[PDB]
Parts: sequence; C-alpha cells; structure tokens
Amino acid sequence: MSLVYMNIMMAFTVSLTGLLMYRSHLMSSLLCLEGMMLSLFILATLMILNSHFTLASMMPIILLVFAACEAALGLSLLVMVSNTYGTDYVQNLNLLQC
Amino acid sequence: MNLMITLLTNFTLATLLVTIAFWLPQLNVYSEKTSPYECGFDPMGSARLPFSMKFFLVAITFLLFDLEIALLLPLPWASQTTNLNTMLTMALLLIFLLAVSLAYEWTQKGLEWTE
Amino acid sequence: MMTYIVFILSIIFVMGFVGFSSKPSPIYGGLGLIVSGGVGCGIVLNFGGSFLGLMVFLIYLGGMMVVFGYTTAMATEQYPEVWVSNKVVLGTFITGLLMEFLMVYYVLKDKEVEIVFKFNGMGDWVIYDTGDSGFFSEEAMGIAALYSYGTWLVIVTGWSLLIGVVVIMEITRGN
Amino acid sequence: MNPIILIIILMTVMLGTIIVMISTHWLLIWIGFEMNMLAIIPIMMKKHNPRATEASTKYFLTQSTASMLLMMAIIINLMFSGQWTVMKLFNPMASMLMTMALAMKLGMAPFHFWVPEVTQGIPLSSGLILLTWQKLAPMSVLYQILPSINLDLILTLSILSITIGGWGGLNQTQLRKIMAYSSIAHMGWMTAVLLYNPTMTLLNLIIYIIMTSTMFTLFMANSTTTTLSLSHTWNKAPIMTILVLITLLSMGGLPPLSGFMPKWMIIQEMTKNDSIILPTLMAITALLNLYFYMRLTYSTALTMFPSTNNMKMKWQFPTTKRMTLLPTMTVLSTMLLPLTPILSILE
Amino acid sequence: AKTLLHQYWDIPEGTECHRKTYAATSIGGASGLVVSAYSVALKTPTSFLEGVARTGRYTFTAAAIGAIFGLTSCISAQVREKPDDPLNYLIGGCAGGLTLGARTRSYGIGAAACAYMGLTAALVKMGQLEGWKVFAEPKV
Amino acid sequence: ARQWQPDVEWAEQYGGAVMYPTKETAHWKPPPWNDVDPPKDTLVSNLTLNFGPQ
Amino acid sequence: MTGRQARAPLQFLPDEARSLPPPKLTDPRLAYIGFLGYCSGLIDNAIRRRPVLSAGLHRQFLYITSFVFVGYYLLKRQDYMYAVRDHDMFSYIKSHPEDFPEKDKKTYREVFEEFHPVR
Amino acid sequence: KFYIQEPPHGSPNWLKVGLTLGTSAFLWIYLIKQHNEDVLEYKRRN
Repeated sequence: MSLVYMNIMMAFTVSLTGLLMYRSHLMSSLLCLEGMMLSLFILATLMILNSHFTLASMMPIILLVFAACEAALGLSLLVMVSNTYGTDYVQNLNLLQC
Repeated sequence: MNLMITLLTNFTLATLLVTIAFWLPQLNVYSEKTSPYECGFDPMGSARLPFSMKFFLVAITFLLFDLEIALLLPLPWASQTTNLNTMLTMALLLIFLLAVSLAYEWTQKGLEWTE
Repeated sequence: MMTYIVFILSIIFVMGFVGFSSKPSPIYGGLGLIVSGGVGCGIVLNFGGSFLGLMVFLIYLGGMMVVFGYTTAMATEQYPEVWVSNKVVLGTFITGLLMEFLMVYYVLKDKEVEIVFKFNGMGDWVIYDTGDSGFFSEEAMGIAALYSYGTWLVIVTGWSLLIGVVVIMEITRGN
Repeated sequence: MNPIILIIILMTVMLGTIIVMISTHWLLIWIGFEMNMLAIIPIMMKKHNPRATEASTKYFLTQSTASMLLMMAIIINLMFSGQWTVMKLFNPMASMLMTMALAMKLGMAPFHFWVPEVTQGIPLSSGLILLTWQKLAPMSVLYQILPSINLDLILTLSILSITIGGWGGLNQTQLRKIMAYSSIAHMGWMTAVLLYNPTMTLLNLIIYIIMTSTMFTLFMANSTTTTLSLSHTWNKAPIMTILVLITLLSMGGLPPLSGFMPKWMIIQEMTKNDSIILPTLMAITALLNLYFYMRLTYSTALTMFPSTNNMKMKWQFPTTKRMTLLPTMTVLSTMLLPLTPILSILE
Repeated sequence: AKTLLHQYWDIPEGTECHRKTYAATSIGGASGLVVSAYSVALKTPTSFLEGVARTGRYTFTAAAIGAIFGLTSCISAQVREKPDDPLNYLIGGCAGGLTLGARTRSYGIGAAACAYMGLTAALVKMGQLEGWKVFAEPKV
Repeated sequence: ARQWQPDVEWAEQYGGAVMYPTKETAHWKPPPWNDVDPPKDTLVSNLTLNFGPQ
Repeated sequence: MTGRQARAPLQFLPDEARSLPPPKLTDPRLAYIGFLGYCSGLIDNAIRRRPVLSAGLHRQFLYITSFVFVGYYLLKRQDYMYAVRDHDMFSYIKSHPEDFPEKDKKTYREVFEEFHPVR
Repeated sequence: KFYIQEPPHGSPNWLKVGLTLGTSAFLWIYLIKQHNEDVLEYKRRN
C-alpha cells in the first residue's frame, strides 16, 4: 500500500478542508488551491514511479502547468476585485444579493 | 542524505553565528532602540498598510512564461529520438507560440504602464 | 538507524503543509509553502526521482513569489496574525498536529489503519525496483516524450497558455 | 474586446468542449474542462460593472474546485487499475468523488449555490452560452462513465436537484434566476435517467438546449430583466407575447406542445423498471416547477399591465435587433409532438 | 446509515421492544443532527452557544418524534397483533405529527403534520409489506 | 372598455426585490437597471513616506 | 442500445442501410415537416414586421427545402435504426432456444377462471 | 414616395435572392437524385 500514500492523501484532505473553510482572504483560498495542486502532483508522481510506467510521465508537468495557469487567472481576478473595492475580503462581496 | 549532511553542517554554522552574535559580546539595554525608524521622524502607523502596486500584468506574465520554460526545458532529451521532424516541428512551434503571445502583449501595450 | 526516511520526510511535509493550509497571514502561509515544497522535492528525490522534484521546486516556488507580490500589494490587516495568535488559528494548527501525531501513534504501535483503505505500516523500501540494468533512466526518456509521441498534447497546452495570456490582458483591459 | 479576439475565445470554448467529446485519455478531459473554464471567464465581464467581477469570482472558485476534485478522482483511479480509457471505473471511492465533482460542475442541489449568483449580474449572451455549454459537456463524460456508478448518488442528487430547483423558482421576481432554477430542475431530470437508458438523457439534452436557446433569443430581442419590462414588451411588440406564451407553456411540459416528449419518454423507459413511486414523485414535482412559468405568462400576455409611455415614441422604430436563429429553433421547439420516433436518431 | 435502518427493519413486527424504540430514537437523532448541521452551516447563529442550543433543539425534537413514533408503534403492534395492515403506523404517524405540533406549540401545523406524516408512514409500511424496491431495480 | 385590467397594486405585488416578504427581506433591494453600483471612494492608500533629512 | 457497430463511430449509414427501402414520396411525416417549414417561414415573416404571407417567398421556399431535406435524412436513419433493432432482436431469438419456451396454450375448455360475480 | 433620407432596404439586392433560389433548387435536384439512386440500389440489391 506504500505508507507514504496515506500521509499524502491526508495532506490532500486537509488542503481541501482549508480550501473550503476560510476566514477573510481570497488570497489564502488561491494559496490552498496551489497547495492542493502540489498534493495531487506528488501523489501522481509517486504513483508513476512505483509503476515504472514512464511512457506516461505527462501527468506531473502537464497537470501543474495547467493548474498554475488556473492560479494565474485567479490572481488576475483578485487584482480586479481589489481594484474595484478597497480590499479583497469575503465581506463586501455580499452585494449581488441572491 | 549527504547533501542533507551539508545542510546540517551549515545549519549548525548559522546557529552558532546566531549564538555568537547574541550571547557573547556585551549587554542588551533596550527601550528606545526598538522604535521604528524611517528617516529621522516618527511616522504614521507602520508597514502592512495597503500598498497599491504599479505592475499588474507583469507578475502573471512571469508566471506564464515560467510555465513555458517548464514545457521547453527538456530540449536535450528532445534531440535524441528517431522522429527528427516532429521534434524540430513542435520545438519551433512552442518557441514561436511564446513569441506570438509576447508579440501580442507587446503590441497591445501590456507592458507600457507602471512597469 | 533510520529506514522509514520517506515516511519521515512525508511527516515533515504534512506538518508544514497543514500549517500552510490552516490559513494564517499568507506570507506565513508562503513560508509554510516553501518549506513544504522543499521537503516534497526531497520526498520525490529520495524516492528515486531524478529531476522532476527539483523542477517543480523551481516552478511552484516562482509561483509562490508571485503570490507573495500580490499578497503584499493588495490587502493586509492592521496587524497580521501568525499561527499562535488567534483562538481558531491556533486551534486548527494544533489539532492538525494532533491528527499527525495520532496517526504516527496508531501506525507505530499497531499493524494497520483502515480509515479509507488498508494502509500497511512499514516504510517504502517495499515495494521497489530490484536493480534493473536499465541505463535508459526512465524519467529522462519519459520527459523525452511530449515531443516524439506527444503531438496533440503540447499543441493544446501551448494553445491554452496563449489563451491564458490574452485572457489576463483583456481582463485587466476590460475597464 | 476586439471582435477577432472574441471569435478566438468562442472557438476555444468550442475547442474545450470538443476535446472533452473526443478523447479516451482522462487528462485530456481535465484539460477540456479547464480550457472551458478559462475561456468562459471573459465571456462574462463584457460590461464593466463589478457585479460581473464578483460573479466571475464565485464561478471561478466553484468551477476550479470541482475540476481539482475530478483530478483527485482520476489520480485515485490510477492508484488502482492503471489505464487511460474512459470506461467502467475500478474504485467506488473514485466514482463517488467523480460524481460529486461533476455534481458541483453541472449543478446539483447541495452544489448549486453559485448558479443564480453567476447568472444574475452577467449579460444574456454570456448566460446563454454558459448554460448551453456548461450543461452540455459533462453529460458526455457521464454517458461514458455510467457503468460504474452507485445509483444512490445520481438518484439522490437528481431527486433533490429537481425539488430544490422547483422550490427556489417560485419566489424570484427576476428572470435570470427563474431560468437558472429551471436549469437546475432540468439537470436533475437529465441526470435521473442516466443509469437506465441514456438515449433519454441525451435527447432531453437536445430538447432542453433548443428550449433555452429560444428563451434567451426571445430575451435578446428586448432588453428585459423584470416582468414589468415583459408587460411593456407586450404593449410594444405583439408577436413576442404569443411566442413567450407558447415557449413558456413548452417549458411547462404540456402534451400537445413539444415540451412533453422529454418527460414522458423518460417515464416510459423509467417505469419499465419497477420504480413507480419515484416517477410519480418526480412528475408531481414537475407539476410544482410550472407555477412560476404560469405567473410569468400571466405577467406577459394573458393579462395586460399598465404601460409607461414613450412607447409612443418607440412605435416608429421596429424591432431592429439581431436574432440568432429564432423561427427555426422556435417551431422545432414547439411543433415537435408527433415525431416521438425520432427518439432513435441518437444511437 | 443503511446498516441501522436495516436494524430497524431487523426486528420482527412482532415486538422486541425497547430495541425498536431505541432504533427509532437513533434514526431520529441522526436525522436531527443532519438538519441541525445544515441549519448551523447556513445561518451563522452568532455565536457558538446559540449554535449548540439550536442543534440541541433540532436533535431533541427529531429524536422525540422517533421515540413517540416507536412507542405507539410498539404498543399498537402488541395490542392489535396485525402485521398486515399499516393502520398501526397510520396511528403512529398521526401521533408523531401531533407531538411535532406540541413541540412547535401550534395547532394548525400540528394537524397538518398528523395528516401528512400519518399518510406517508402508512404508505411506507404498505409498500414495504407488499414490496416496492428501494430506488432501483437497477436492472431492466 | 368595461373589461377588468390588472392595476397598480398588482404591479406593486409583481415587483420589488423578491415576491414573498419575510422578517428578513428588508435588506434586499431591486437591482439597478444599469446593473452598475458606482459610488465609492478609495483614497485611504495615499500612503505617506518621510524622505527625511539625513 | 450500445454498439453493435461500435466500430465505425460515425458511419451515418452503412451498406446495411442500402437494403431497406428509403422513405417514399408523400409519406405523411415528411409532409408534416414541410408544413412545419411553411409555418417557420410564416413566423419569420411575422417577427421582422414585414407583411405575413407576403414579400418573403424565396425565404418561404428556402425554409421548406431545408426542412424537407433534413427530415428526409432523419427518416432514413430512423428506419435503419429500427430495422437493425428488429434484426438483432430476431438474431437473439433464433440464437438461444431454451430460454424462450413455447407456452403450452391451453384452450378455454380447461383454463379455470375465478369469477367474483358483480351485482 | 413618402420616404425621407433613405429607404434603408425594401429594394432588395440581386445576389442574395439569386443565391437562395440557386441553393434551394440545387438541394431539390440533389434530393431527387438521392431518391433515384436509393430506389435503384434497393431494386438492384433485392
């Protein structure tokens, strides 16, 4: 079962709960998205190296280049949010009331 | 773990420099040296004030071109397989796409503002 | 004495990474992220990975530099808080630490833990390569793909990055 | 927003959906969902106002966390039996995570809290194109991975999605939130039949996309966001009224009109199984999601609200907008009752 | 969980009482904890003491619904001894509805709760005794 | 024309922010017709710096 | 149904479809589609404030031509799909004999019926 | 007559109506040819 997989899945679940519950900073939400990227990266890479399935080592490089451009998109969105307000708090987003 | 041994020796060297800075030379009379100094006058507040920055596109620009550095960096292992045509073709296509994106945001003054 | 060294480095990774994702001030979060990325590079390096961990160390770390630039530029508090400042931040950090030490306890003094799967408690020199006389060095030829066989894949990846560039420029341009 | 660049971004939305449709490799499906997200962000914010900014924020956060949960499902799938085919899975936990990631993406009742928020502040072109494609593309993936799904997951999400999309729709005096709650109800219907005969679901997809196309074309015809404006488009444009009448009754699902062929064929190939209590519960809830259509139709055409003038000025200028393809989609959406044996066109 | 709703179906009907009633309290308390978790996650009760109070109210009321339902089911099954008719659980659903009206301290909502809960509970026993499958065949 | 037509109070019912009022609906408002909420002023970041004597 | 010609992925009609007759002239479904095309032309004249039943006759004939053509191909694929469904059904009938027993059809001389006389 | 500063259209062009009639008659000819081919194929195979 290769015991390191347990701690990496534990780190994934903690990073997911950190992504879900968050106090005020959307910066921290993008930061936990980056961490969850790293968790899936390391788990998939240790999978591929246990399997010796080295034809498909495309998972690490391509997963993280795509998820990093996602993080760049989120950072530009946070630039726009902090431009059209003072800060980037979860409060003062409660307009556009449902 | 031999490079970890080197990291350990440098950690011990750096901590002994910390302790030889702190504990050896003299006393520690505080209570005005700790005040925040800017250039001679006591300012308003401190740092951590919202410091609105000049560049917006440039850091994301760095990020995305670092990502295409990531796709380009296996060039030596590109250069040894029996498919020379696809090798040279996709290599030129990746660098040309990098130059195309650069040319777009160069012609659309994406760098000509608060640089 | 040590033989569980990948499990040990993974425990250091889980400590730094739970303290990362417990959300302090994002500069302290980036301290945690650089520590976590460094020891994760160490995990995948000492597992047998040649270069890909040092690669992701570089890439992911430059991304964290950009994240620092924006978390300094945009919004901080009047006094930024650290892990041990608040009720909730200290509570989540110490209970994540408690989950870590509790799983170390219930592995090292037990046989197996079955929270989601039957996890076997012993370090991962099993299962492992039995000395293949390769000399082709699997990760080198692996990333020597994307270019010989990888035709469509780099096309859509680079096209996604070009679209990403024009998208960022037009989102900031949309004023 | 140069129009060449807009054609580029629309072609990338097409490209992301085609890459989803086309591959056997799981990472290409994830690339397709992601490129769809990246290009569907700037179809929004076609205006300037920060309502679109906050809507794009909320949509980006939920869409990207659903995509990352899907990547978790694929990575655990290859921790187990390691193949890159889109087939029957080999993990119930990965099928759980994959169904919940798709449930967060295309809208289900624990997971829909972003949908009226994203559709409220954006213009109608962006809302139309995101409803059509973002409710199209993971139905392909669901059609592919159907033989390894615990039926409790899909069925509970579908029941709860229909009843939440019904119960939310009665209160809103907007239009986009009515359309979004109706989207949630129809996605519950289009998911509920998946594990029994998926030709029903994909033909429901065709019919629902034709219906939503007619709806948002008839709202691009006149810049209306409240029912007050619908009454004033009664008084200024008379054929729009009877088309809103016919298409709203067709979203209702009444038999001589062509809104019935989706529901009733589903109930046929549903109750050929031994589920009877569930189709009668679902179809009573489909009776429930029709009242806001009725009050909308009342406010448009069956009753005649008092209208503000300057329509006296507006009467010299006819409806000089653009129509995408209004009459073809309309009479395909309305007069298509007796072609129920075009069920089998699909496979 | 499916295992302990199967435990609630595991008692012969029939009577093995204190156990059918404890299973009913467990099912009701689990459902009350679910609804209290929703109502504390969607409200921000402000603060944690009021959150504990609201969760205590919803769990105790749903568990009391389960308790009173199991009590009148057990007594009706002991008295009238008929496992065929669901009229025992019709009485059970109306008793639970009237006690829900008592715990909300209204009368019209309580009478409607008697009607709807009694008819649905009689439907549950009626469809179980004739045999209507849960959620699927899933075959054809 | 002797036929009843819907009127101003029906129009007031079928408007506002949401249809059915509660004890909590007073915070909802009808949306702006421009869909734009412009006015706020951000000059707190007029951040000072003493380029000082020495 | 799942293919069962999941080899050619978008073969719209094989040579298997060239053995059944095509949809004939004046079948009622294509005439229904043609009337729907005329109705589409009528409502297209209705929306643009031009006179209905006037001044759009080339658009009338265009819509009728397009809908009749598309409906003709849809009818062809439809009839092929039902034909291959029938043929696969009968192949599975003729394949396994013993799972489909001829029920011994007892005549009404001996088939008893519960009666319950209604008054 | 009665107009000011232009009639915008109403006087049609003479490429669009010719294009539409041409492609319509072309599609009618193609479907007739298709039906003749299909009847020939059916009577040649059976």
